[PDB]
Amino acid sequence: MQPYWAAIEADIERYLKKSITIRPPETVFGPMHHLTFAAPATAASTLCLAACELVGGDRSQAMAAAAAIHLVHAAAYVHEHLPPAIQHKYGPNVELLTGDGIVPFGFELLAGSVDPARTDDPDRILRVIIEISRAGGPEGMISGLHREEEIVDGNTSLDFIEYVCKKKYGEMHACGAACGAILGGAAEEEIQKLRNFGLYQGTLRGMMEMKNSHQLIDENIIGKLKELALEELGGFHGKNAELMSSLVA
Amino acid sequence: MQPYWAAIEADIERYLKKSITIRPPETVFGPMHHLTFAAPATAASTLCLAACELVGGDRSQAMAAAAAIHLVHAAAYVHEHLPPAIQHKYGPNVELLTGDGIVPFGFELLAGDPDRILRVIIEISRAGGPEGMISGLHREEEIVDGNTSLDFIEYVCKKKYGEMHACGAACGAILGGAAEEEIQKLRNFGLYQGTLRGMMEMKNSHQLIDENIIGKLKELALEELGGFHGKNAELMSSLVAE
Amino acid sequence: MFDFDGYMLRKAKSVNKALEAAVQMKEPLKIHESMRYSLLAGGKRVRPMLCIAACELVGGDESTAMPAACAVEMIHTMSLMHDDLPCMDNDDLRRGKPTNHMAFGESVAVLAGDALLSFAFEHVAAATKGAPPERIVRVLGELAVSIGSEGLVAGQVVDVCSEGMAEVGLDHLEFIHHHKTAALLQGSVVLGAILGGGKEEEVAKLRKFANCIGLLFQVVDDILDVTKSSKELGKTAGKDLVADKTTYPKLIGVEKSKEFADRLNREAQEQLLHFHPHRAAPLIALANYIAYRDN
Amino acid sequence: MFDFDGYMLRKAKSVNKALEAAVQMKEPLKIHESMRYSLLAGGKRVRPMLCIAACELVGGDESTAMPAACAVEMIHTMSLMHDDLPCMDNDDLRRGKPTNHMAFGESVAVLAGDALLSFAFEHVAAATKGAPPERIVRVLGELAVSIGSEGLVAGQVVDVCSEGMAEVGLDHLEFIHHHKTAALLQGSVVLGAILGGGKEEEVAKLRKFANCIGLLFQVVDDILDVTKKTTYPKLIGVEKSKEFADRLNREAQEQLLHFHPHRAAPLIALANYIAYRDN
Ligand SMILES: C=C(C)CCOP(=O)(O)OP(=O)(O)O
Ligand SMILES: CC(C)=CCSP(=O)(O)OP(=O)(O)O
Ligand SMILES: CC(C)=CCSP(=O)(O)OP(=O)(O)O
Ligand SMILES: [Mg+2]
Ligand SMILES: [Mg+2]
Ligand SMILES: [Mg+2]
Ligand SMILES: [Mg+2]
Repeated sequence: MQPYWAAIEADIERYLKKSITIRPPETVFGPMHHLTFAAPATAASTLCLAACELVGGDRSQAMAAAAAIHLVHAAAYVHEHLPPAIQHKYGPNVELLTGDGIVPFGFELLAGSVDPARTDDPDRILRVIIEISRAGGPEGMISGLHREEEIVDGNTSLDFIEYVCKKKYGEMHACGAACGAILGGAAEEEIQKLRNFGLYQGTLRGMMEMKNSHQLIDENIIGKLKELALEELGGFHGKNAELMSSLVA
Repeated sequence: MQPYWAAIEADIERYLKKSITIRPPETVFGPMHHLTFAAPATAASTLCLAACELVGGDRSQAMAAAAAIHLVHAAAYVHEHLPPAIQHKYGPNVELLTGDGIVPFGFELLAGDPDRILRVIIEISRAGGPEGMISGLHREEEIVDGNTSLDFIEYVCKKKYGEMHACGAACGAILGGAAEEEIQKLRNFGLYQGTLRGMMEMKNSHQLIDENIIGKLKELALEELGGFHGKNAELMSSLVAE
Repeated sequence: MFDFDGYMLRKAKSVNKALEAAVQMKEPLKIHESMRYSLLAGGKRVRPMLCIAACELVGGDESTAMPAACAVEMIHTMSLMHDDLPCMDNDDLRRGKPTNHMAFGESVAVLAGDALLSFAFEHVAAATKGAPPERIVRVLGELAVSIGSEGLVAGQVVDVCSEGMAEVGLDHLEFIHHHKTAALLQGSVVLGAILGGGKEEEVAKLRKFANCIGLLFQVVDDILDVTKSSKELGKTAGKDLVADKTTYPKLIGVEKSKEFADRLNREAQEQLLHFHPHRAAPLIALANYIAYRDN
Repeated sequence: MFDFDGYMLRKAKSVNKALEAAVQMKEPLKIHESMRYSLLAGGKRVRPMLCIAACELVGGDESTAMPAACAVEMIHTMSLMHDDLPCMDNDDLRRGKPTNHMAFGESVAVLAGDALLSFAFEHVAAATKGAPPERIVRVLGELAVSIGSEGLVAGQVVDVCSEGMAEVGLDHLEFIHHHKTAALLQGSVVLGAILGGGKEEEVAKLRKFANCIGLLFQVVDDILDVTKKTTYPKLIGVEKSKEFADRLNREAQEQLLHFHPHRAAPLIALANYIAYRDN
């Protein structure tokens, strides 16, 4: 619960720091390092490691994906935050470019994590690069960031807002869980279930990020989503098999 | 146009007349009859009969589907013209309701072998639904005469005409008993041919549609027709060529 | 003893869950948001419930009837969306909220309505399980016939054109209500009985049944339009008091209309004697509810 | 070779056909419309051609390298869509026509660009046929290396932070040109070369070829500007810049010596072209 989920985030951050070394030219790696760890963590990364271990995989098998996922998320975060709305350590131009350096670095980490002594690595990695690129592409995350700008604080329906959160956060979390199951060696039914769970978990999650502003927070939407989420976990019976149900608290 | 297509278009008219006869109450069947033929002829309807004839089957097997496709088109047409942008023969409420009655009649003709009819109802219903022709009607309300790109306009045409044509070709290949690989080829042919027809007619509006867009859709269509042969294959090709 | 409220509560709950899962938000967002705004607004769900009850009455099970049940509730909803439009009745309240067109525009409202009708056919066709293709095709046909020019629509068009006749006979007012309200309730009951495996004789009895409650439903809708306030009904009430529409509370009065609703009910229930009272209890309760509801 | 212009024309055409098919108009319409606006604006397509050329050079066929070919053009496209943004170079035009954010707005242009960047990986990864998985993954890695913090982006970032610093030495100028131009040409040749089945030794020669002609391009543009800040002429003179160009061109071509002459010809043709342009 508290300790397990925290150790996951700490492992993900420890992998990132080891991977992104501030070295010359600091004008490039300084902002790349700063912006990667200034973005809030995304449960999508966490879910990736959790799902890999849930199916019998070793945590190290999904670390590169978990990291790729946080990086796509961070780039997205930086880009939605410019305009000069507030004070930023790095100027708008270096933030945008760095967002463009963070995404490919995610793929580099993944391609570079193929162990040639492991014969099942290429196929599983190729498939995950496809998942992450789709989830953070024009039919996923990007769809949500775009539609989000149509939301008028107190004059937008709940149906539309949930759609924005399914695209903005749900697609990514579904990705996270599925990639975790794939890298863990899970069979298709397992992967599908975990994907679906992730989809609802992420949508619910995003729904809470929305609360703050458009306070119209309906407990029914929260019940329909958590309910659907849990109705997907029918097969995995245990703690981790029923722990996932902890964020939904 | 061409007499082969005018001939097939006319067999469909005869069947629609044969099926929709004015009778009491006439305040219902008059508008139904009138509005069915007030809608322009759609090639989505004749493609069905053709695609079916191109794969060994006889058009008499795809007639009901061809008719349904037309009626689905009629209803959409009626609806995209409620106001009196002009002087209609019937009031906005009778037109509105007649469209609502046209579509079910298309399904009624089909319901009246059953594994393919089921598959066709799914095709037509999906093509006339929120994710097909209606997405096109909806997005079209946005096209500003000289402020809208060709990319956006081609899209609306793909949704408004393309999907119904792709669907016509598909239902025809399905009804003639063609194989999956063939249905897809024909479905794609319809898709492009229909998008093409939409561009021709959208040309009348703002004349900025270069022959490059037209050649692309043309080329994409015939490429899909590769693999087919015979008289009927060239007749099918004259739908985009000529 | 049969608890009708607990029955209607779980069946409505089950139908609203399938409706919500059947019509999801997706591009084009406005079309879908408008489809959902009216569909999940909050109707009594009499039609799908009748569909499911008829299915379970002949041996079938809810899951086979659910897609069809949602389909009649979709077409029912779109027929109301269009009915409220400025060129039809121009109403401003429906299912407790502003009418669709007031919230999305006449264009989207019209479109969303059309999408519901179309999708109803897709859904039943592609999602129904526990019935062979022939059954499905057949059901789709009854659905078609009940809402088209020999069904719902005919009733609604003869209703807007017969909005002038001040000499309407009980045969012109009969035609109106049977087509614009009975035909869909007939389709709802029939759809479920066929998908339930029912035999021709049973289906025929039930059709005759739906007929009586179908006319009963309308007769009662006209009384509610003359005795209840718009807030209460959740929709715009009263415009049948002025407009020269063909209603029962006019050509015979409200009290004689009530009386009539009473005969209609008894007749419907007398059709149900075809079945064992134990299995007929749900449809018997739905028939009363249709009779004594307050909205 | 013969008709080098006709060869380039055929490659761009075939590539323009694959790009159009890969990035279709779809919901959300403004994001796809924006992607297509800058991706299909037509151009020379030297990057896709370098990828294809490199594939057939080592024995592969165009078909196999096509998705990767479109990928590098996608990348090139979004790097330009972003370079024009208000916070960057803030330009209203590019190739005589309005920049992406001028017709779609800043927000959409930023996001359209991001879409092209991630779709490039999705497309190479899921559409490449005729190659084992470890081969396509290896190529995704190479693409990622050539466009990130040690490739394109670095060039773009070091350029952005060096515009108020008038005094800049040769080493600094070569860093920017290498990363901002060569890095993506190198990635293009190495994706083709590896998808075509080439050997490590063949891939390594090609990597040198790309680096030589990418730099060659920047030195020649500096020579023509003066024979029509910091430039090769201002640092070492036109005389030297030209010596350097000829040396860059010779070394590039020396790399193609042990390849079949016929397959190598288009590439050799491309080096001379860049080397002897008149504009
Ligand atoms: C009287 C007719 C034909 C329609 C209104 O019916 P309903 O009363 O069934 O309305 P809802 O419950 O669905 O809201
Ligand atoms: C019968 C159909 C399709 C719609 C309603 S007829 P009506 O206007 O009498 O009913 P409403 O008051 O609008 O509910
Ligand atoms: C070549 C790359 C990566 C970016 C644009 S370079 P630039 O802004 O110096 O010049 P242009 O706008 O390409 O004319
Ligand atoms: Mg009304
Ligand atoms: Mg009423
Ligand atoms: Mg620049
Ligand atoms: Mg520039």
